[PDB]
Amino acid sequence: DPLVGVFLWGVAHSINELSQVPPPVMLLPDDFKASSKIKVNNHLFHRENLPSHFKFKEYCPQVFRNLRDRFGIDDQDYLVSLTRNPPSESERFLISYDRTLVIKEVSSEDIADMHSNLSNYHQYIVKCHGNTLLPQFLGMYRVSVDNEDSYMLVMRNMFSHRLPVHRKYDLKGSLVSREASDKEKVKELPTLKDMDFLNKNQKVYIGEEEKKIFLEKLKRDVEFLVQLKIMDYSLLLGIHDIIDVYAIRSAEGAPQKEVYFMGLIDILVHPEQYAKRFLDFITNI
Amino acid sequence: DPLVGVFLWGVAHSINELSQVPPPVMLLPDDFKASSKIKVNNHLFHRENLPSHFKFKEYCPQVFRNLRDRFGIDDQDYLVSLTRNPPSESEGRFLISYDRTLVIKEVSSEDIADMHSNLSNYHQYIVKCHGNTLLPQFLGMYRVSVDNEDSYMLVMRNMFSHRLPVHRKYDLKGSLVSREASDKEKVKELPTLKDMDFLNKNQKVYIGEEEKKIFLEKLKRDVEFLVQLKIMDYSLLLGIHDIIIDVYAIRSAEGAPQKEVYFMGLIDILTQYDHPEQYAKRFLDFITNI
Ligand SMILES: Cc1cc2c(Nc3ccc(S(C)(=O)=O)cc3)ncnc2s1
Ligand SMILES: Cc1cc2c(Nc3ccc(S(C)(=O)=O)cc3)ncnc2s1
Repeated sequence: DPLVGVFLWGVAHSINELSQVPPPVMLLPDDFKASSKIKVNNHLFHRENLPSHFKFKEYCPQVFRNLRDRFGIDDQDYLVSLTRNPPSESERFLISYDRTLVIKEVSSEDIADMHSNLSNYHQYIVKCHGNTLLPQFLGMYRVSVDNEDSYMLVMRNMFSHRLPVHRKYDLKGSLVSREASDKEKVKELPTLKDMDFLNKNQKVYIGEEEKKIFLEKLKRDVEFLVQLKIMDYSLLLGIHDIIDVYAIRSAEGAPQKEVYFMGLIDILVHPEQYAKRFLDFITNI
Repeated sequence: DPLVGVFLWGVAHSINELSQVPPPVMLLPDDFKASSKIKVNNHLFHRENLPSHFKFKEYCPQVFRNLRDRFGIDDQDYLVSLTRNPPSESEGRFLISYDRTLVIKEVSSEDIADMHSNLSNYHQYIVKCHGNTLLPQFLGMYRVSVDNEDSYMLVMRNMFSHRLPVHRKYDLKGSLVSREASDKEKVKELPTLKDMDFLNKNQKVYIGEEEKKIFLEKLKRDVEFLVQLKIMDYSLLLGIHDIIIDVYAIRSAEGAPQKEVYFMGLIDILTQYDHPEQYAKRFLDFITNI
């Protein structure tokens, strides 16, 4: 795919360009308004695994470099995860070969919304020291191949780098409890919803100590989302039946040995009401 | 200087891009029509050691990569020579690599257009003589772009020494009209002296018949090649190191009254018709008489 090639080329280019820039002791407000653009035009030269004409744009390289550092990701390991071996594809979504990272395509409007809140997000990551249930935004890019702009967003993978997820839920806490379609339920790993969760009498057995840490994190993250006037997010719930930042192991007493994976996902009826109902639903899980 | 920074950035970029491309078993005619262009536009980023806006163009990367190989220069050593340490600035726009193995000369857009028409003829010639020539060794051709100027840069193997300092310098043409270095020129540390200066100083090159035969055979072919391309107005660069690898160096003969190392190459080979046979014969009559 031309896009993945340009994307991998671009990540290698931007990290190498960053390798020359010393990291600043502080991010200035203009670093949130910053971008790096490269336009390649090869005439009769490279026609192999990479197109002759393309553009690549990295948004706020200083901001995302610092966010990576806060999330404990070295710039070199980030590059290796993304480029040493090709990423695998899902249904537009990719996972790094090592399963540590995830690359999601987003729209131009999603990028515009992400810019308005990038400073508020950075300030929040500083305050909670990278310890959050929110997506860890690691890179934001625009790849251009044959009059087609694709906006790519790199995030830490919420699911395991080794353990396979056996059951998947998208929890919202909506008053009208949504259900996965007939078409969805025939897949190997369907994304089940609230009504599916309730109908299956599913419970998460993690123990009061881990639950307290989880609920405190969630409450702040959701309060932060409400302050940004954000709604329609979900709790991604992954269950593994018997390096992982979002993983919580089954309590010693649990009737089933499981590893749960939980994070906030569609963060791009008013916000206050969304949150209370959201938090009421996953507190009862 | 923004230009040197963009140039060094670009050389590092193009060599790394070349490091991914397997070298072809043969150069196709399109490789002589080829180029690599990169346009950078950084907004509210960098601002230290490099410009926010710039363009870099490498002409015929496959042709110049192969020419380097023929001249026995590995792509990695070429990159190190040019970028590990900054090049020193001489006079024109002319730079020398830190290690003194390479030389970078600014040229004009017309010079580049002339160089393209003859790049295939030059490559064919280098193949025939196995990189053993008195001509400049063209290693890279680039166009560096900044806010108010487009600069065409040409990398060549340095004709002078990488260790030994040149004590006397000549630009020999064999011109019917007397060529002499000006008053202003002669007050410099290393003036470029000309034909009349050479003759007035009763200058001689003491090399020995064996080395002279190799030199004159090389020169005759190179000049025949230049004439075939309708080229004239070239010069023989003569460098003399007075005694207390260099490709163009020839040491003094055992019999010589002075121990010296001479450095000789063909240099202003970009001029054409707008007569070459007459130029060549007049020129060769002059340099054989040394
Ligand atoms: C199964 C998995 C999904 C997933 C995921 N999804 C996701 C994150 C953020 C957003 S956004 C840009 O709208 O905030 C949207 C989707 N992110 C990390 N790991 C995993 S694993
Ligand atoms: C003192 C020195 C000059 C010099 C030199 N000059 C030069 C070569 C080629 C041309 S061109 C593009 O018109 O062919 C013009 C000038 N080239 C290599 N080493 C040295 S050392």
